[PDB]
Amino acid sequence: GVEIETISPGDGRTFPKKGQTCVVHYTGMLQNGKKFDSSRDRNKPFKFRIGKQEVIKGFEEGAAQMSLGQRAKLTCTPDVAYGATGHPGVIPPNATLIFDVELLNLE
Amino acid sequence: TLKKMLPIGLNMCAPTDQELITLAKTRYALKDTDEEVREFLWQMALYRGLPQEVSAVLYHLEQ
Amino acid sequence: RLVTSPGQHLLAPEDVVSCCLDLSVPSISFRINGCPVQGVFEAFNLNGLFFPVVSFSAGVKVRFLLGGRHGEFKFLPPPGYAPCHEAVLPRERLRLEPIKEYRREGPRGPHLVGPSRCLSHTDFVPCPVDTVQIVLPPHLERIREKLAENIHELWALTRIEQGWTYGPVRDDNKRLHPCLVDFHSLPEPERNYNLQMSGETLKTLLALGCHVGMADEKAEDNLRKTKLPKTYMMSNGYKPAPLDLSHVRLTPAQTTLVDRLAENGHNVWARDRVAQGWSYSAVQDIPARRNPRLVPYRLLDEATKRSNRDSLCQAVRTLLGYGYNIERWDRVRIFRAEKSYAVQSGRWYFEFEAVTTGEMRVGWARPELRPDVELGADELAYVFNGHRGQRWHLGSELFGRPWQSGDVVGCMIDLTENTIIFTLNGEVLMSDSGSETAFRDIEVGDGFLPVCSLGPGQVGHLNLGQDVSSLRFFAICGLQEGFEPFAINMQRPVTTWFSKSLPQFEAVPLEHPHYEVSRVDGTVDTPPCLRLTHRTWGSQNSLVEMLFLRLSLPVQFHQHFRRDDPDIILNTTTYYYSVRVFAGQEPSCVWVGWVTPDYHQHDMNFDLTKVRAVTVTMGDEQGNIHSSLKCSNCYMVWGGDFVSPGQQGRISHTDLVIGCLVDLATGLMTFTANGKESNTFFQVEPNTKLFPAVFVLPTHQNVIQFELGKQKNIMPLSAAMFLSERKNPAPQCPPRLEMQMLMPVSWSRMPNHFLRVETRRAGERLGWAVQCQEPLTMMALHIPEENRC
Amino acid sequence: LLLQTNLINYVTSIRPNIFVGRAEGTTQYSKWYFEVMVDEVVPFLTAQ
Repeated sequence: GVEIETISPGDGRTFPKKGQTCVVHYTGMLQNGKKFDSSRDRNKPFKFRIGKQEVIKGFEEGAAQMSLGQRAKLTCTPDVAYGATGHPGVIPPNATLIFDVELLNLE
Repeated sequence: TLKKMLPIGLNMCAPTDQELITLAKTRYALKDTDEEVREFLWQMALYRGLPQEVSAVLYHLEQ
Repeated sequence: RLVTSPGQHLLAPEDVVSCCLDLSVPSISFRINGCPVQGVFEAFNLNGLFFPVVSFSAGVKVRFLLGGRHGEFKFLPPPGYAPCHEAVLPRERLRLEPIKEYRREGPRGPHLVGPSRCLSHTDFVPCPVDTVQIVLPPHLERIREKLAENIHELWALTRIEQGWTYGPVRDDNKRLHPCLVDFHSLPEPERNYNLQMSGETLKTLLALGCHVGMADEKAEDNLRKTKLPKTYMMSNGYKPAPLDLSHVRLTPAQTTLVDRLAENGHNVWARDRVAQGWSYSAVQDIPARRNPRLVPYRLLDEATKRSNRDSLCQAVRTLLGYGYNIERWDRVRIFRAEKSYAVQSGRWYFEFEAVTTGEMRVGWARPELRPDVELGADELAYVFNGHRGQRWHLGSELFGRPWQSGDVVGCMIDLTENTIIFTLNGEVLMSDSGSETAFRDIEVGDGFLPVCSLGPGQVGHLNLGQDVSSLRFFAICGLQEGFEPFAINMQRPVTTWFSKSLPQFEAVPLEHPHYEVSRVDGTVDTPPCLRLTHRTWGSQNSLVEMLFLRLSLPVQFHQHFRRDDPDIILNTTTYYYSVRVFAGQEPSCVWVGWVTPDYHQHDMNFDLTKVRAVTVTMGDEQGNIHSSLKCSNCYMVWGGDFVSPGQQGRISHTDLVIGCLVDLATGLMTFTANGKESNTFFQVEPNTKLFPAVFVLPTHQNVIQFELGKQKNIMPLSAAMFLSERKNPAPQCPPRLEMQMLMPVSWSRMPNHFLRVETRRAGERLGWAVQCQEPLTMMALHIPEENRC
Repeated sequence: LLLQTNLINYVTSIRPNIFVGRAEGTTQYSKWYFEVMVDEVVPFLTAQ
């Protein structure tokens, strides 16, 4: 599955529910320590709807367990993210992913 | 001999006259007389901040 | 490494962090908001001194709390720990400063700073002359008595001047003292103590090498005593009468002996006090046995030194009254202009200001200047030194005159007449011959650049003339001669490079004077090899010193830990490497093994006890420890462990072969010697990079050979370095694999902008304040195989 | 294989002038303690 560790605590009461839209800031790097993506570089928060297979499984499962304003770290195994095919030219096959996620706003 | 005072004379002429200084320096190369040569006719920013005959001296000292 | 704490979060406002250090059994501990954290550092090296430190980027505000009147603690310190403010030295004052800077902000512009002198942990141990066995000569026994008598008279006079009078029992409020009596009337034990002290002044003079002997036999009967008025008379009839030594004058050597006598006494007293368990502290605590003057004599305050010196000087005058006669490598920093600014024609001028008087040098340099050579010692620079008027180019010559604080030196170069001129405060400096130029007949070559060099503790200012009005002596000398400022008509300030003293690994030059590297192909019975040899072993100009060598490409461990027959060898994941030491090279001076990317020690007295190491231990709330990990940056074995017992030196002419084995799937490293196992082994964490390395000290023409061989059922090193050869069991040495050696210094570029940090004393209760607000960013280029930026 | 590039921040360090060590026959004490308080911090002033 996915492992979640808390960096900065959040509200602790509000959680993402069905039909809502999450606005997050994230940064993703490989297990070796090499960065491959960051939404703060583009200076625009990422927005996605939960339950509509818009993103990979691990990102959604990690974001489902976080409260409003929380900042945490997520780890995803290869069978959850891109499997054995990877992302051509970006992610090699059989890679474990590490994300640093902050939840900003809901809907 | 004693030319420690050459900068004092050089300070008298504005930089704009520099093109003149070489020209007359050629006239003395032709052994012309002084009277004929008299008849024959960021640096600025620093110069303005302060409140001919020289060419003969340089020509003579060139030897 | 992650730790467990109640309410884990990154550092946030209103947080308080307390740090505890125990020198005894190296231990560092932390507490956050009073709740302890479950992890400790331990078993680290102890050489050098420790200091607190805080590191940050832009956008923070913090306060230091050190106890006392420099910030009140918010929590009670552990029972045996002392506040930090007690550690201030007597000669210093508390303040906040950066660490090892090379630049500073000044009134008229930036200042360049040289290396800074620092203390060592061996400066806090007193070392006396230990002249115990010494015994006063028989011929000095009379003067021992007379010296003690006069010292008593002088002592009594001082007491009596300060209102002391006689009484049989000491009373410090009424200032009554029983020793205000004739010397001969003191109790025998007090007389004996005084005689012992007089004798030890004499013995310490002798231990300091003084010659003490009678010179004027008439002097004693010509001595007179000081005649004090009756107001100096005690109730017992005693009035002091010290010798009138007003005619005595210490010679310079005698003054020096007085000065030397005192320090030794203070050092021996301090050692005696330390032997009983006392310690230093900025505040006195008698029950705690801490005294504000328990430091070696060098670190004392001037008043205390003079007070201690006064009595010894008095004794010295008294003794003379009786007619006796008594008789690179972070040591310098170099700054220079960038290569793109080299000039090949024209006439140029620039200025240098000396803020301090000391060892500093200034002049012109070639583009290909070297960073590890003293400035001007070779043909690549033309330099003037002001500490002691000298000119440097391929040697030293007398020139000019010494400078003072605030002096300005103007440097001029003329590439039409090929001359260099130095001026001091507008006056042209000339040599003994009276020549105006310092150097002449200089070949243009590639050009010249401004260069300066600063010694330890020096500060200087450089002006290339971006603003003409900023120059002070340009108009006095240089303007009318047709010289121009170096940086005129430039939009941006000139970029500067400086010498950085951080050792780095670099490839061996193909034309090195002393060392030669050879590549040997593999025969039917031998593998390919890399051999090192010495070129000038027997010549007069031979160079012998330690060598730190490594290979160019690393091996990497996996992310997770869990006659050859092909089935075994296709999935072995174990790799082997070998080193051969030839006969004649002493095996006692060779260390073999692996290094990490962050090894930077250029030590000329290397030993296996100099290796950095630490242990990190994690525990539970109940005191049960979960894990303990050891961290280091060098995994090596010493050749002396494999020498034959009772061997008579290098008499035996036999080669030595040492093999290293690594398992990339379990993290285990082992060693073998001459086909025999060894008891040493190492364990490492996943995702680690290692470089093969050898440390050597040459003692023979042929020194060492790297062997990329192969054992049974074990793949060679080439199968681990290159991806295309992952399944090829044939050893090989591609051209990318080469030997590298450690270098002490290099060149580095100075940034254009620096962070602004403001420090001030926040308050007596608030403590000290640090604040940073303005962000800065840079673009970094990263080399992956060396893990460097 | 190819060289990498990125954007990074500058960092700096600050210390007081207190020095402590240990040796044979030294005159210094062995245990020490100090504290630091945090007033303000911006989690993301830049993208890093």
